[PDB]
Amino acid sequence: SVPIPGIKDISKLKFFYGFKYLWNPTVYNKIFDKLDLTKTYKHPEELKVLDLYPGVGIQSAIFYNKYCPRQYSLLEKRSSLYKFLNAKFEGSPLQILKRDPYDWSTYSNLIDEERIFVPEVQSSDHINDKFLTVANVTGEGSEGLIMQWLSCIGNKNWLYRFGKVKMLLWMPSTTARKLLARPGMHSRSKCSVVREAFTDTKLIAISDANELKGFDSQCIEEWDPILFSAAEIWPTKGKPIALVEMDPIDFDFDVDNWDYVTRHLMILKRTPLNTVMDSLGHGGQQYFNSRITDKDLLKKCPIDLTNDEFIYLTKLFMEWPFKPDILMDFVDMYQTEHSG
Amino acid sequence: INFFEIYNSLPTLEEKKAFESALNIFNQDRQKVLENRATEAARERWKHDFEEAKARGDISIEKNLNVKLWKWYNEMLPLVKEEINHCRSLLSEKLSDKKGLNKVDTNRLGYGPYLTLIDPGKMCVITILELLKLNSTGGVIEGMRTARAVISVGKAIEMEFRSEQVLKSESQAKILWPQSIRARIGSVLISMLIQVAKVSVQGVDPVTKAKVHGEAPAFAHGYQYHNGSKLGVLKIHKTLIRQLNGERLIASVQPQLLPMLVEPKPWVNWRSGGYHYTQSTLLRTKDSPEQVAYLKAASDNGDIDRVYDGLNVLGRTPWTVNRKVFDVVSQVWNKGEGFLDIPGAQDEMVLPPAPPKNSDPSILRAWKLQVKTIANKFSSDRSNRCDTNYKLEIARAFLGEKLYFPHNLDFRGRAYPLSPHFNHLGNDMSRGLLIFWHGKKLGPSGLKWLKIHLSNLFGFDKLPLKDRVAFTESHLQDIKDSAENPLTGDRWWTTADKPWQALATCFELNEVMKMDNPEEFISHQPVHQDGTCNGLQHYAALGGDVEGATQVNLVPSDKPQDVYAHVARLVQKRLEIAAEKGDENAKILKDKITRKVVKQTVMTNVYGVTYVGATFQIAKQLSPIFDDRKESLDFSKYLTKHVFSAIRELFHSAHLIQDWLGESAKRISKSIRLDVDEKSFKNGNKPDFMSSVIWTTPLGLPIVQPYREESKKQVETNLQTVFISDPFAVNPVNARRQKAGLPPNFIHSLDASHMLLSAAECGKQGLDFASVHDSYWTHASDIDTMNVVLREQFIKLHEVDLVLRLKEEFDQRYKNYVKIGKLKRSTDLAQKIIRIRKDLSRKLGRSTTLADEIYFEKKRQELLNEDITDLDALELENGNSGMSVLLPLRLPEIPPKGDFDVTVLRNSQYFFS
DNA sequence: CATTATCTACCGACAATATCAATACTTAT
DNA sequence: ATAAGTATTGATATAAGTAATAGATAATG
Ligand SMILES: O=c1ccn([C@@H]2O[C@H](CO[P@](=O)(S)OP(=O)(O)OP(=O)(O)O)[C@@H](O)[C@H]2O)c(=O)[nH]1
Ligand SMILES: [Mg+2]
Repeated sequence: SVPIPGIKDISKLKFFYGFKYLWNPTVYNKIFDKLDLTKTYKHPEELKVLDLYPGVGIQSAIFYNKYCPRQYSLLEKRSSLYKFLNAKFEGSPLQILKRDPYDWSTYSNLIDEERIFVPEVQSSDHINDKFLTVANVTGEGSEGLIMQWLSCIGNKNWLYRFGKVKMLLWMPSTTARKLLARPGMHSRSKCSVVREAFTDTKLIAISDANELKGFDSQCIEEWDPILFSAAEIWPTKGKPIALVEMDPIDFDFDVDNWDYVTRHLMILKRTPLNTVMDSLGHGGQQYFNSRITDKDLLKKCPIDLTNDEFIYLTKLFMEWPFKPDILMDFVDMYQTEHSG
Repeated sequence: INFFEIYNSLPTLEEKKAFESALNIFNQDRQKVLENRATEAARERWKHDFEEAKARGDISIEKNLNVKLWKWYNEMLPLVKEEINHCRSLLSEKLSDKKGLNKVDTNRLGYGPYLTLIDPGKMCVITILELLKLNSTGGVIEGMRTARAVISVGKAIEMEFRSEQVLKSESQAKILWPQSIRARIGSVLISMLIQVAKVSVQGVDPVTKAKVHGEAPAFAHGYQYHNGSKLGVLKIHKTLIRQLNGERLIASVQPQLLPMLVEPKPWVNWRSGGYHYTQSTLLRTKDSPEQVAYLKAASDNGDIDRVYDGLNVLGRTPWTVNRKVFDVVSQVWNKGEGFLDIPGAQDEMVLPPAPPKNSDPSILRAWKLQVKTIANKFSSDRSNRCDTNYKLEIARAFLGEKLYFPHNLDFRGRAYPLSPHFNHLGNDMSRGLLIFWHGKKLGPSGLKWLKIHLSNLFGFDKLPLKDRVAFTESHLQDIKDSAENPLTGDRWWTTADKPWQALATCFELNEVMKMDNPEEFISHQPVHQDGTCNGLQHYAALGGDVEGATQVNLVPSDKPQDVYAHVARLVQKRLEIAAEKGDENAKILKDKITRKVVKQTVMTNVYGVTYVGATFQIAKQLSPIFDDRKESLDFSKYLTKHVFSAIRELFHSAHLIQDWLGESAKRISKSIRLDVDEKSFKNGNKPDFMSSVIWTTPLGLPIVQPYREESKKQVETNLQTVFISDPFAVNPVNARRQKAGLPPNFIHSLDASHMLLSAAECGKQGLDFASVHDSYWTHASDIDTMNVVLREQFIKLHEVDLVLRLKEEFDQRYKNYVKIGKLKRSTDLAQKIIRIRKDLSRKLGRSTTLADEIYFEKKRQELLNEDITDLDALELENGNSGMSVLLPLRLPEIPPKGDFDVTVLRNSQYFFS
């Protein structure tokens, strides 16, 4: 019987470092019914959940009261929030750890060295049934962390060495609009192509009525996202938030060449492919004209391209005899001194 | 041919003067042709090489490189002449309404008038030369930044145009192109070159592993992401980079501003001096109208004449390339192995085994960082080898001829040559090559001083003069061995701190040892009076410290005391006890701390160095000896903490003067002028701050700190939209940089002033004098006279208290300012209250001061639409309640100047040695 | 009065762009 | 009597270990 903290307690915490959480139990019950987590993790009495950036710890209490997993690790390294978690969930079967989840080392130490949290690695054909990760990365400055966590899916390195672990991610509405843009929308950028290539992600709930104007209309109809007012998050200053369920999928491209090609095409994301393939090295336009056979594709500006066209273009790039060096794609900011 | 050897062969000085006059006139004509015909001569040289290569065969070699240059030029001239043709066909406008909305509307009608003014072949050759010269600059791996390239080419074409105009004006008997037009012109020309340049390349196809050869564009326009902020780049094919690390690069890309063979145009006005046709301003004013405006006012008033005297003495000193050292460096370069600094031939970098993807993210990040480190090291070595190649080619050009360097000043007043590539103020190799053209007999003092210089080079500048002479005497065998065969020997000169100058002086000493009477020998090698903590010397003199002056060799002593060594020892003792205590950080570093490591932190520390800077400075200094991670800064963090702890106690007068300067800079930066502005800018209640720190050099030169908040904007070009800043936009001052920069600029101004005074005096005595900011060079004979002059001029500079004169000058220049006042803390004087009112009548005459000031109060958002309103509002504050007040700027009170006769340095021989 | 976004001593030096949301402005119908 | 570009401008995203680093610290609400 985990005691859930309400608005009274979480009104007392003065510092939040910029993170906005949710406190209404009714919308959380609605969300956990919409997600229907009891379909994949059919035996929760064996599931182990790793909660990053839990903060106030209401989602955690409701999750535990509804599913009773075996191990629930809240990684919150912040003074007032850690104090809150140890004064409210003391002795409770929740596992409260004072560890920064931002640094990569935390996961290596926890799973590898100390073996406090040891989940079970499974194949890469079905979405993992014994490991669920939930995260609240809602700071307006801490958005690059989400990009790192998405990139880890491509390398299969950080927590995705246990297969396809499903993530329940709270994120700023601007990040959710970037990640969930469909080809040709205004907010389509390389973050969206990464999301499309590695993941299929659905909008489980949003914190605003006038935000649905940034997502694709057919996709907004397909997802059927839960809505709530801006009076539901407790620190009511920052922009609205959006919860996104993110499960990795299969992929068979070369992630390094795909990164290069996508990053250098999505710089000039509105010049037609007649003239944007020259930024990919020396002599790119002549070669990519001699190789690309479908001259309808040459008129799609690289914002119009789906991910399959990017995989095709990276296939042509890796077939290029005179392709440039992909590894020296940086600026020597460190010590290009230029003495003479 | 070789002028220097025959000139030295002459027995009598009058014959030398006749020889010098004849060479001077013939070199007048030679220099005159050199400036104008540099591009024509270079273009003729490579077209000739292309024709010569054609007969032999077509292989990818240096002659092929010249062939490529003549091919790019040959296939770029028609494009640019078609552009010019459409420019003249469209410059006859009819109606500016129905025009090509992109290609002519902003593009062609805008730069139209500027393309007609200069003939096309000049523009093509200039674009090729100026794009090759920018190879691997601005942070790009093997290319350039697009902004730097576009602006440099536009500026080179404009300056060549202005040279054409100067030549036409002397023969027959815009003013400053805006940044936007320069950008558009540069972008159009480099675009055409991008669209013509093609170089053959060889590649390996992936599926069949069968080599395939093809022609690809030599230049390419791309982008690169750093830190999220995209950057435009121009990449050059690696096949061309392989050929830029080649011996014949100087023929392709000619240096226009190289040391002139005639006497520099002696400085008579800020607008003229040194170079004949390329105008050179007396100030390297980076991006300021105010700096040039104040310099112009000074020059018109003419009160800086001493700066002209110093620059004219600095410039009229003749050098000559050392033939023997050139031979040794050429042998070492041709050998191909990595020498002391010449890194050595390298084909392509090798990276460690790539880590598997499934590895922890930190491991991949660490590998990526290592890849960045390896790439940086490779590009650094490649750049060093290329720079050395350029320097050796210029040295080869002048193997016999004597050369003069025209000096210029940065905005403080330190003298920097005008020739950027090759000058005596570069790294050690450049200094080794150069020797004084005029040779003077050593004499009794001269021989000993030459020996003391050789001891100085070997790192034994710490010990007294007698010990230096003893050290030189003890190693006579090493001197003869090193002199006889530079290589294939003991190579004693190599161990020295300064590797090349040491061999050159070894050659001089070997010649001296072969003479029965050393004094009759005539020497060329300049002796360096280096200065021990010169900034500290100036702080001690200004403050008037006695203990501080004693530490810094000001007061006469038998043994030289250098502050760096003393603090380094103190830090060493404390670190040793710390390592014994039990920390592991100190044990590794307990011994390595030496004078060199501490000196950088101590100098910067007096000057207001933020802790991050100290951490990096120490990391770089201690990286070679390999006592901690050269890449990492974590190990170095503690060391700087202790350095600061030991240092803080040491300094009192320097800290007082630096603090006063910082407080004065902050108050002056945050001040608002009454007179110029009678209108509120209406940006807000608080106007902008456009007043900058300004003081005058003791010589009379004006110094104006150009630390503004620059406003860049994206101007559109043919290639991209470049983020450049327009120099004419005056903007508010960056208070942070003013406060952090006043102390170093003041001390550097004083240092440069002392140099210019001593240079004028030495040139008056007839001694050639060359000075690298804080070390003065002269023949080993006249070194004694120079030693006397240095001290004397220091006296003539510090006889008057300079900080007080500076504060008085500040109070004069900034009396009628009104610093914005926040909520009150206390009161200082009793004229603040009269400032707000300005109701005292000003009848029958000037003293308008109240009239101009009262209207400014109306701009302080008064409580009115009236007259007695705001005055009543402020009565409460003095009587209590804080307001954002308008108080008169009041500069602080200068620190108490301790009693110490500066005139006691006249008898200290370790002051400069 | 409580809380935060810049830099990291100074000089020779030498720099983010593409896109689009919207504006004042000239055209003109 | 009656509207659509449009040169200028300003905001926003960009990659993604807080630029190769992390403690002050001037400066808003
Ligand atoms: O990083 C620096 C280095 C040097 N300088 C300034 O350049 C001048 C001399 O620079 P250096 O001669 S080499 O270093 P010194 O402090 O003179 O040590 P030394 O006594 O020669 O063994 C001197 O005015 C110094 O303040 C800086 O301002 N910043
Ligand atoms: Mg010195």
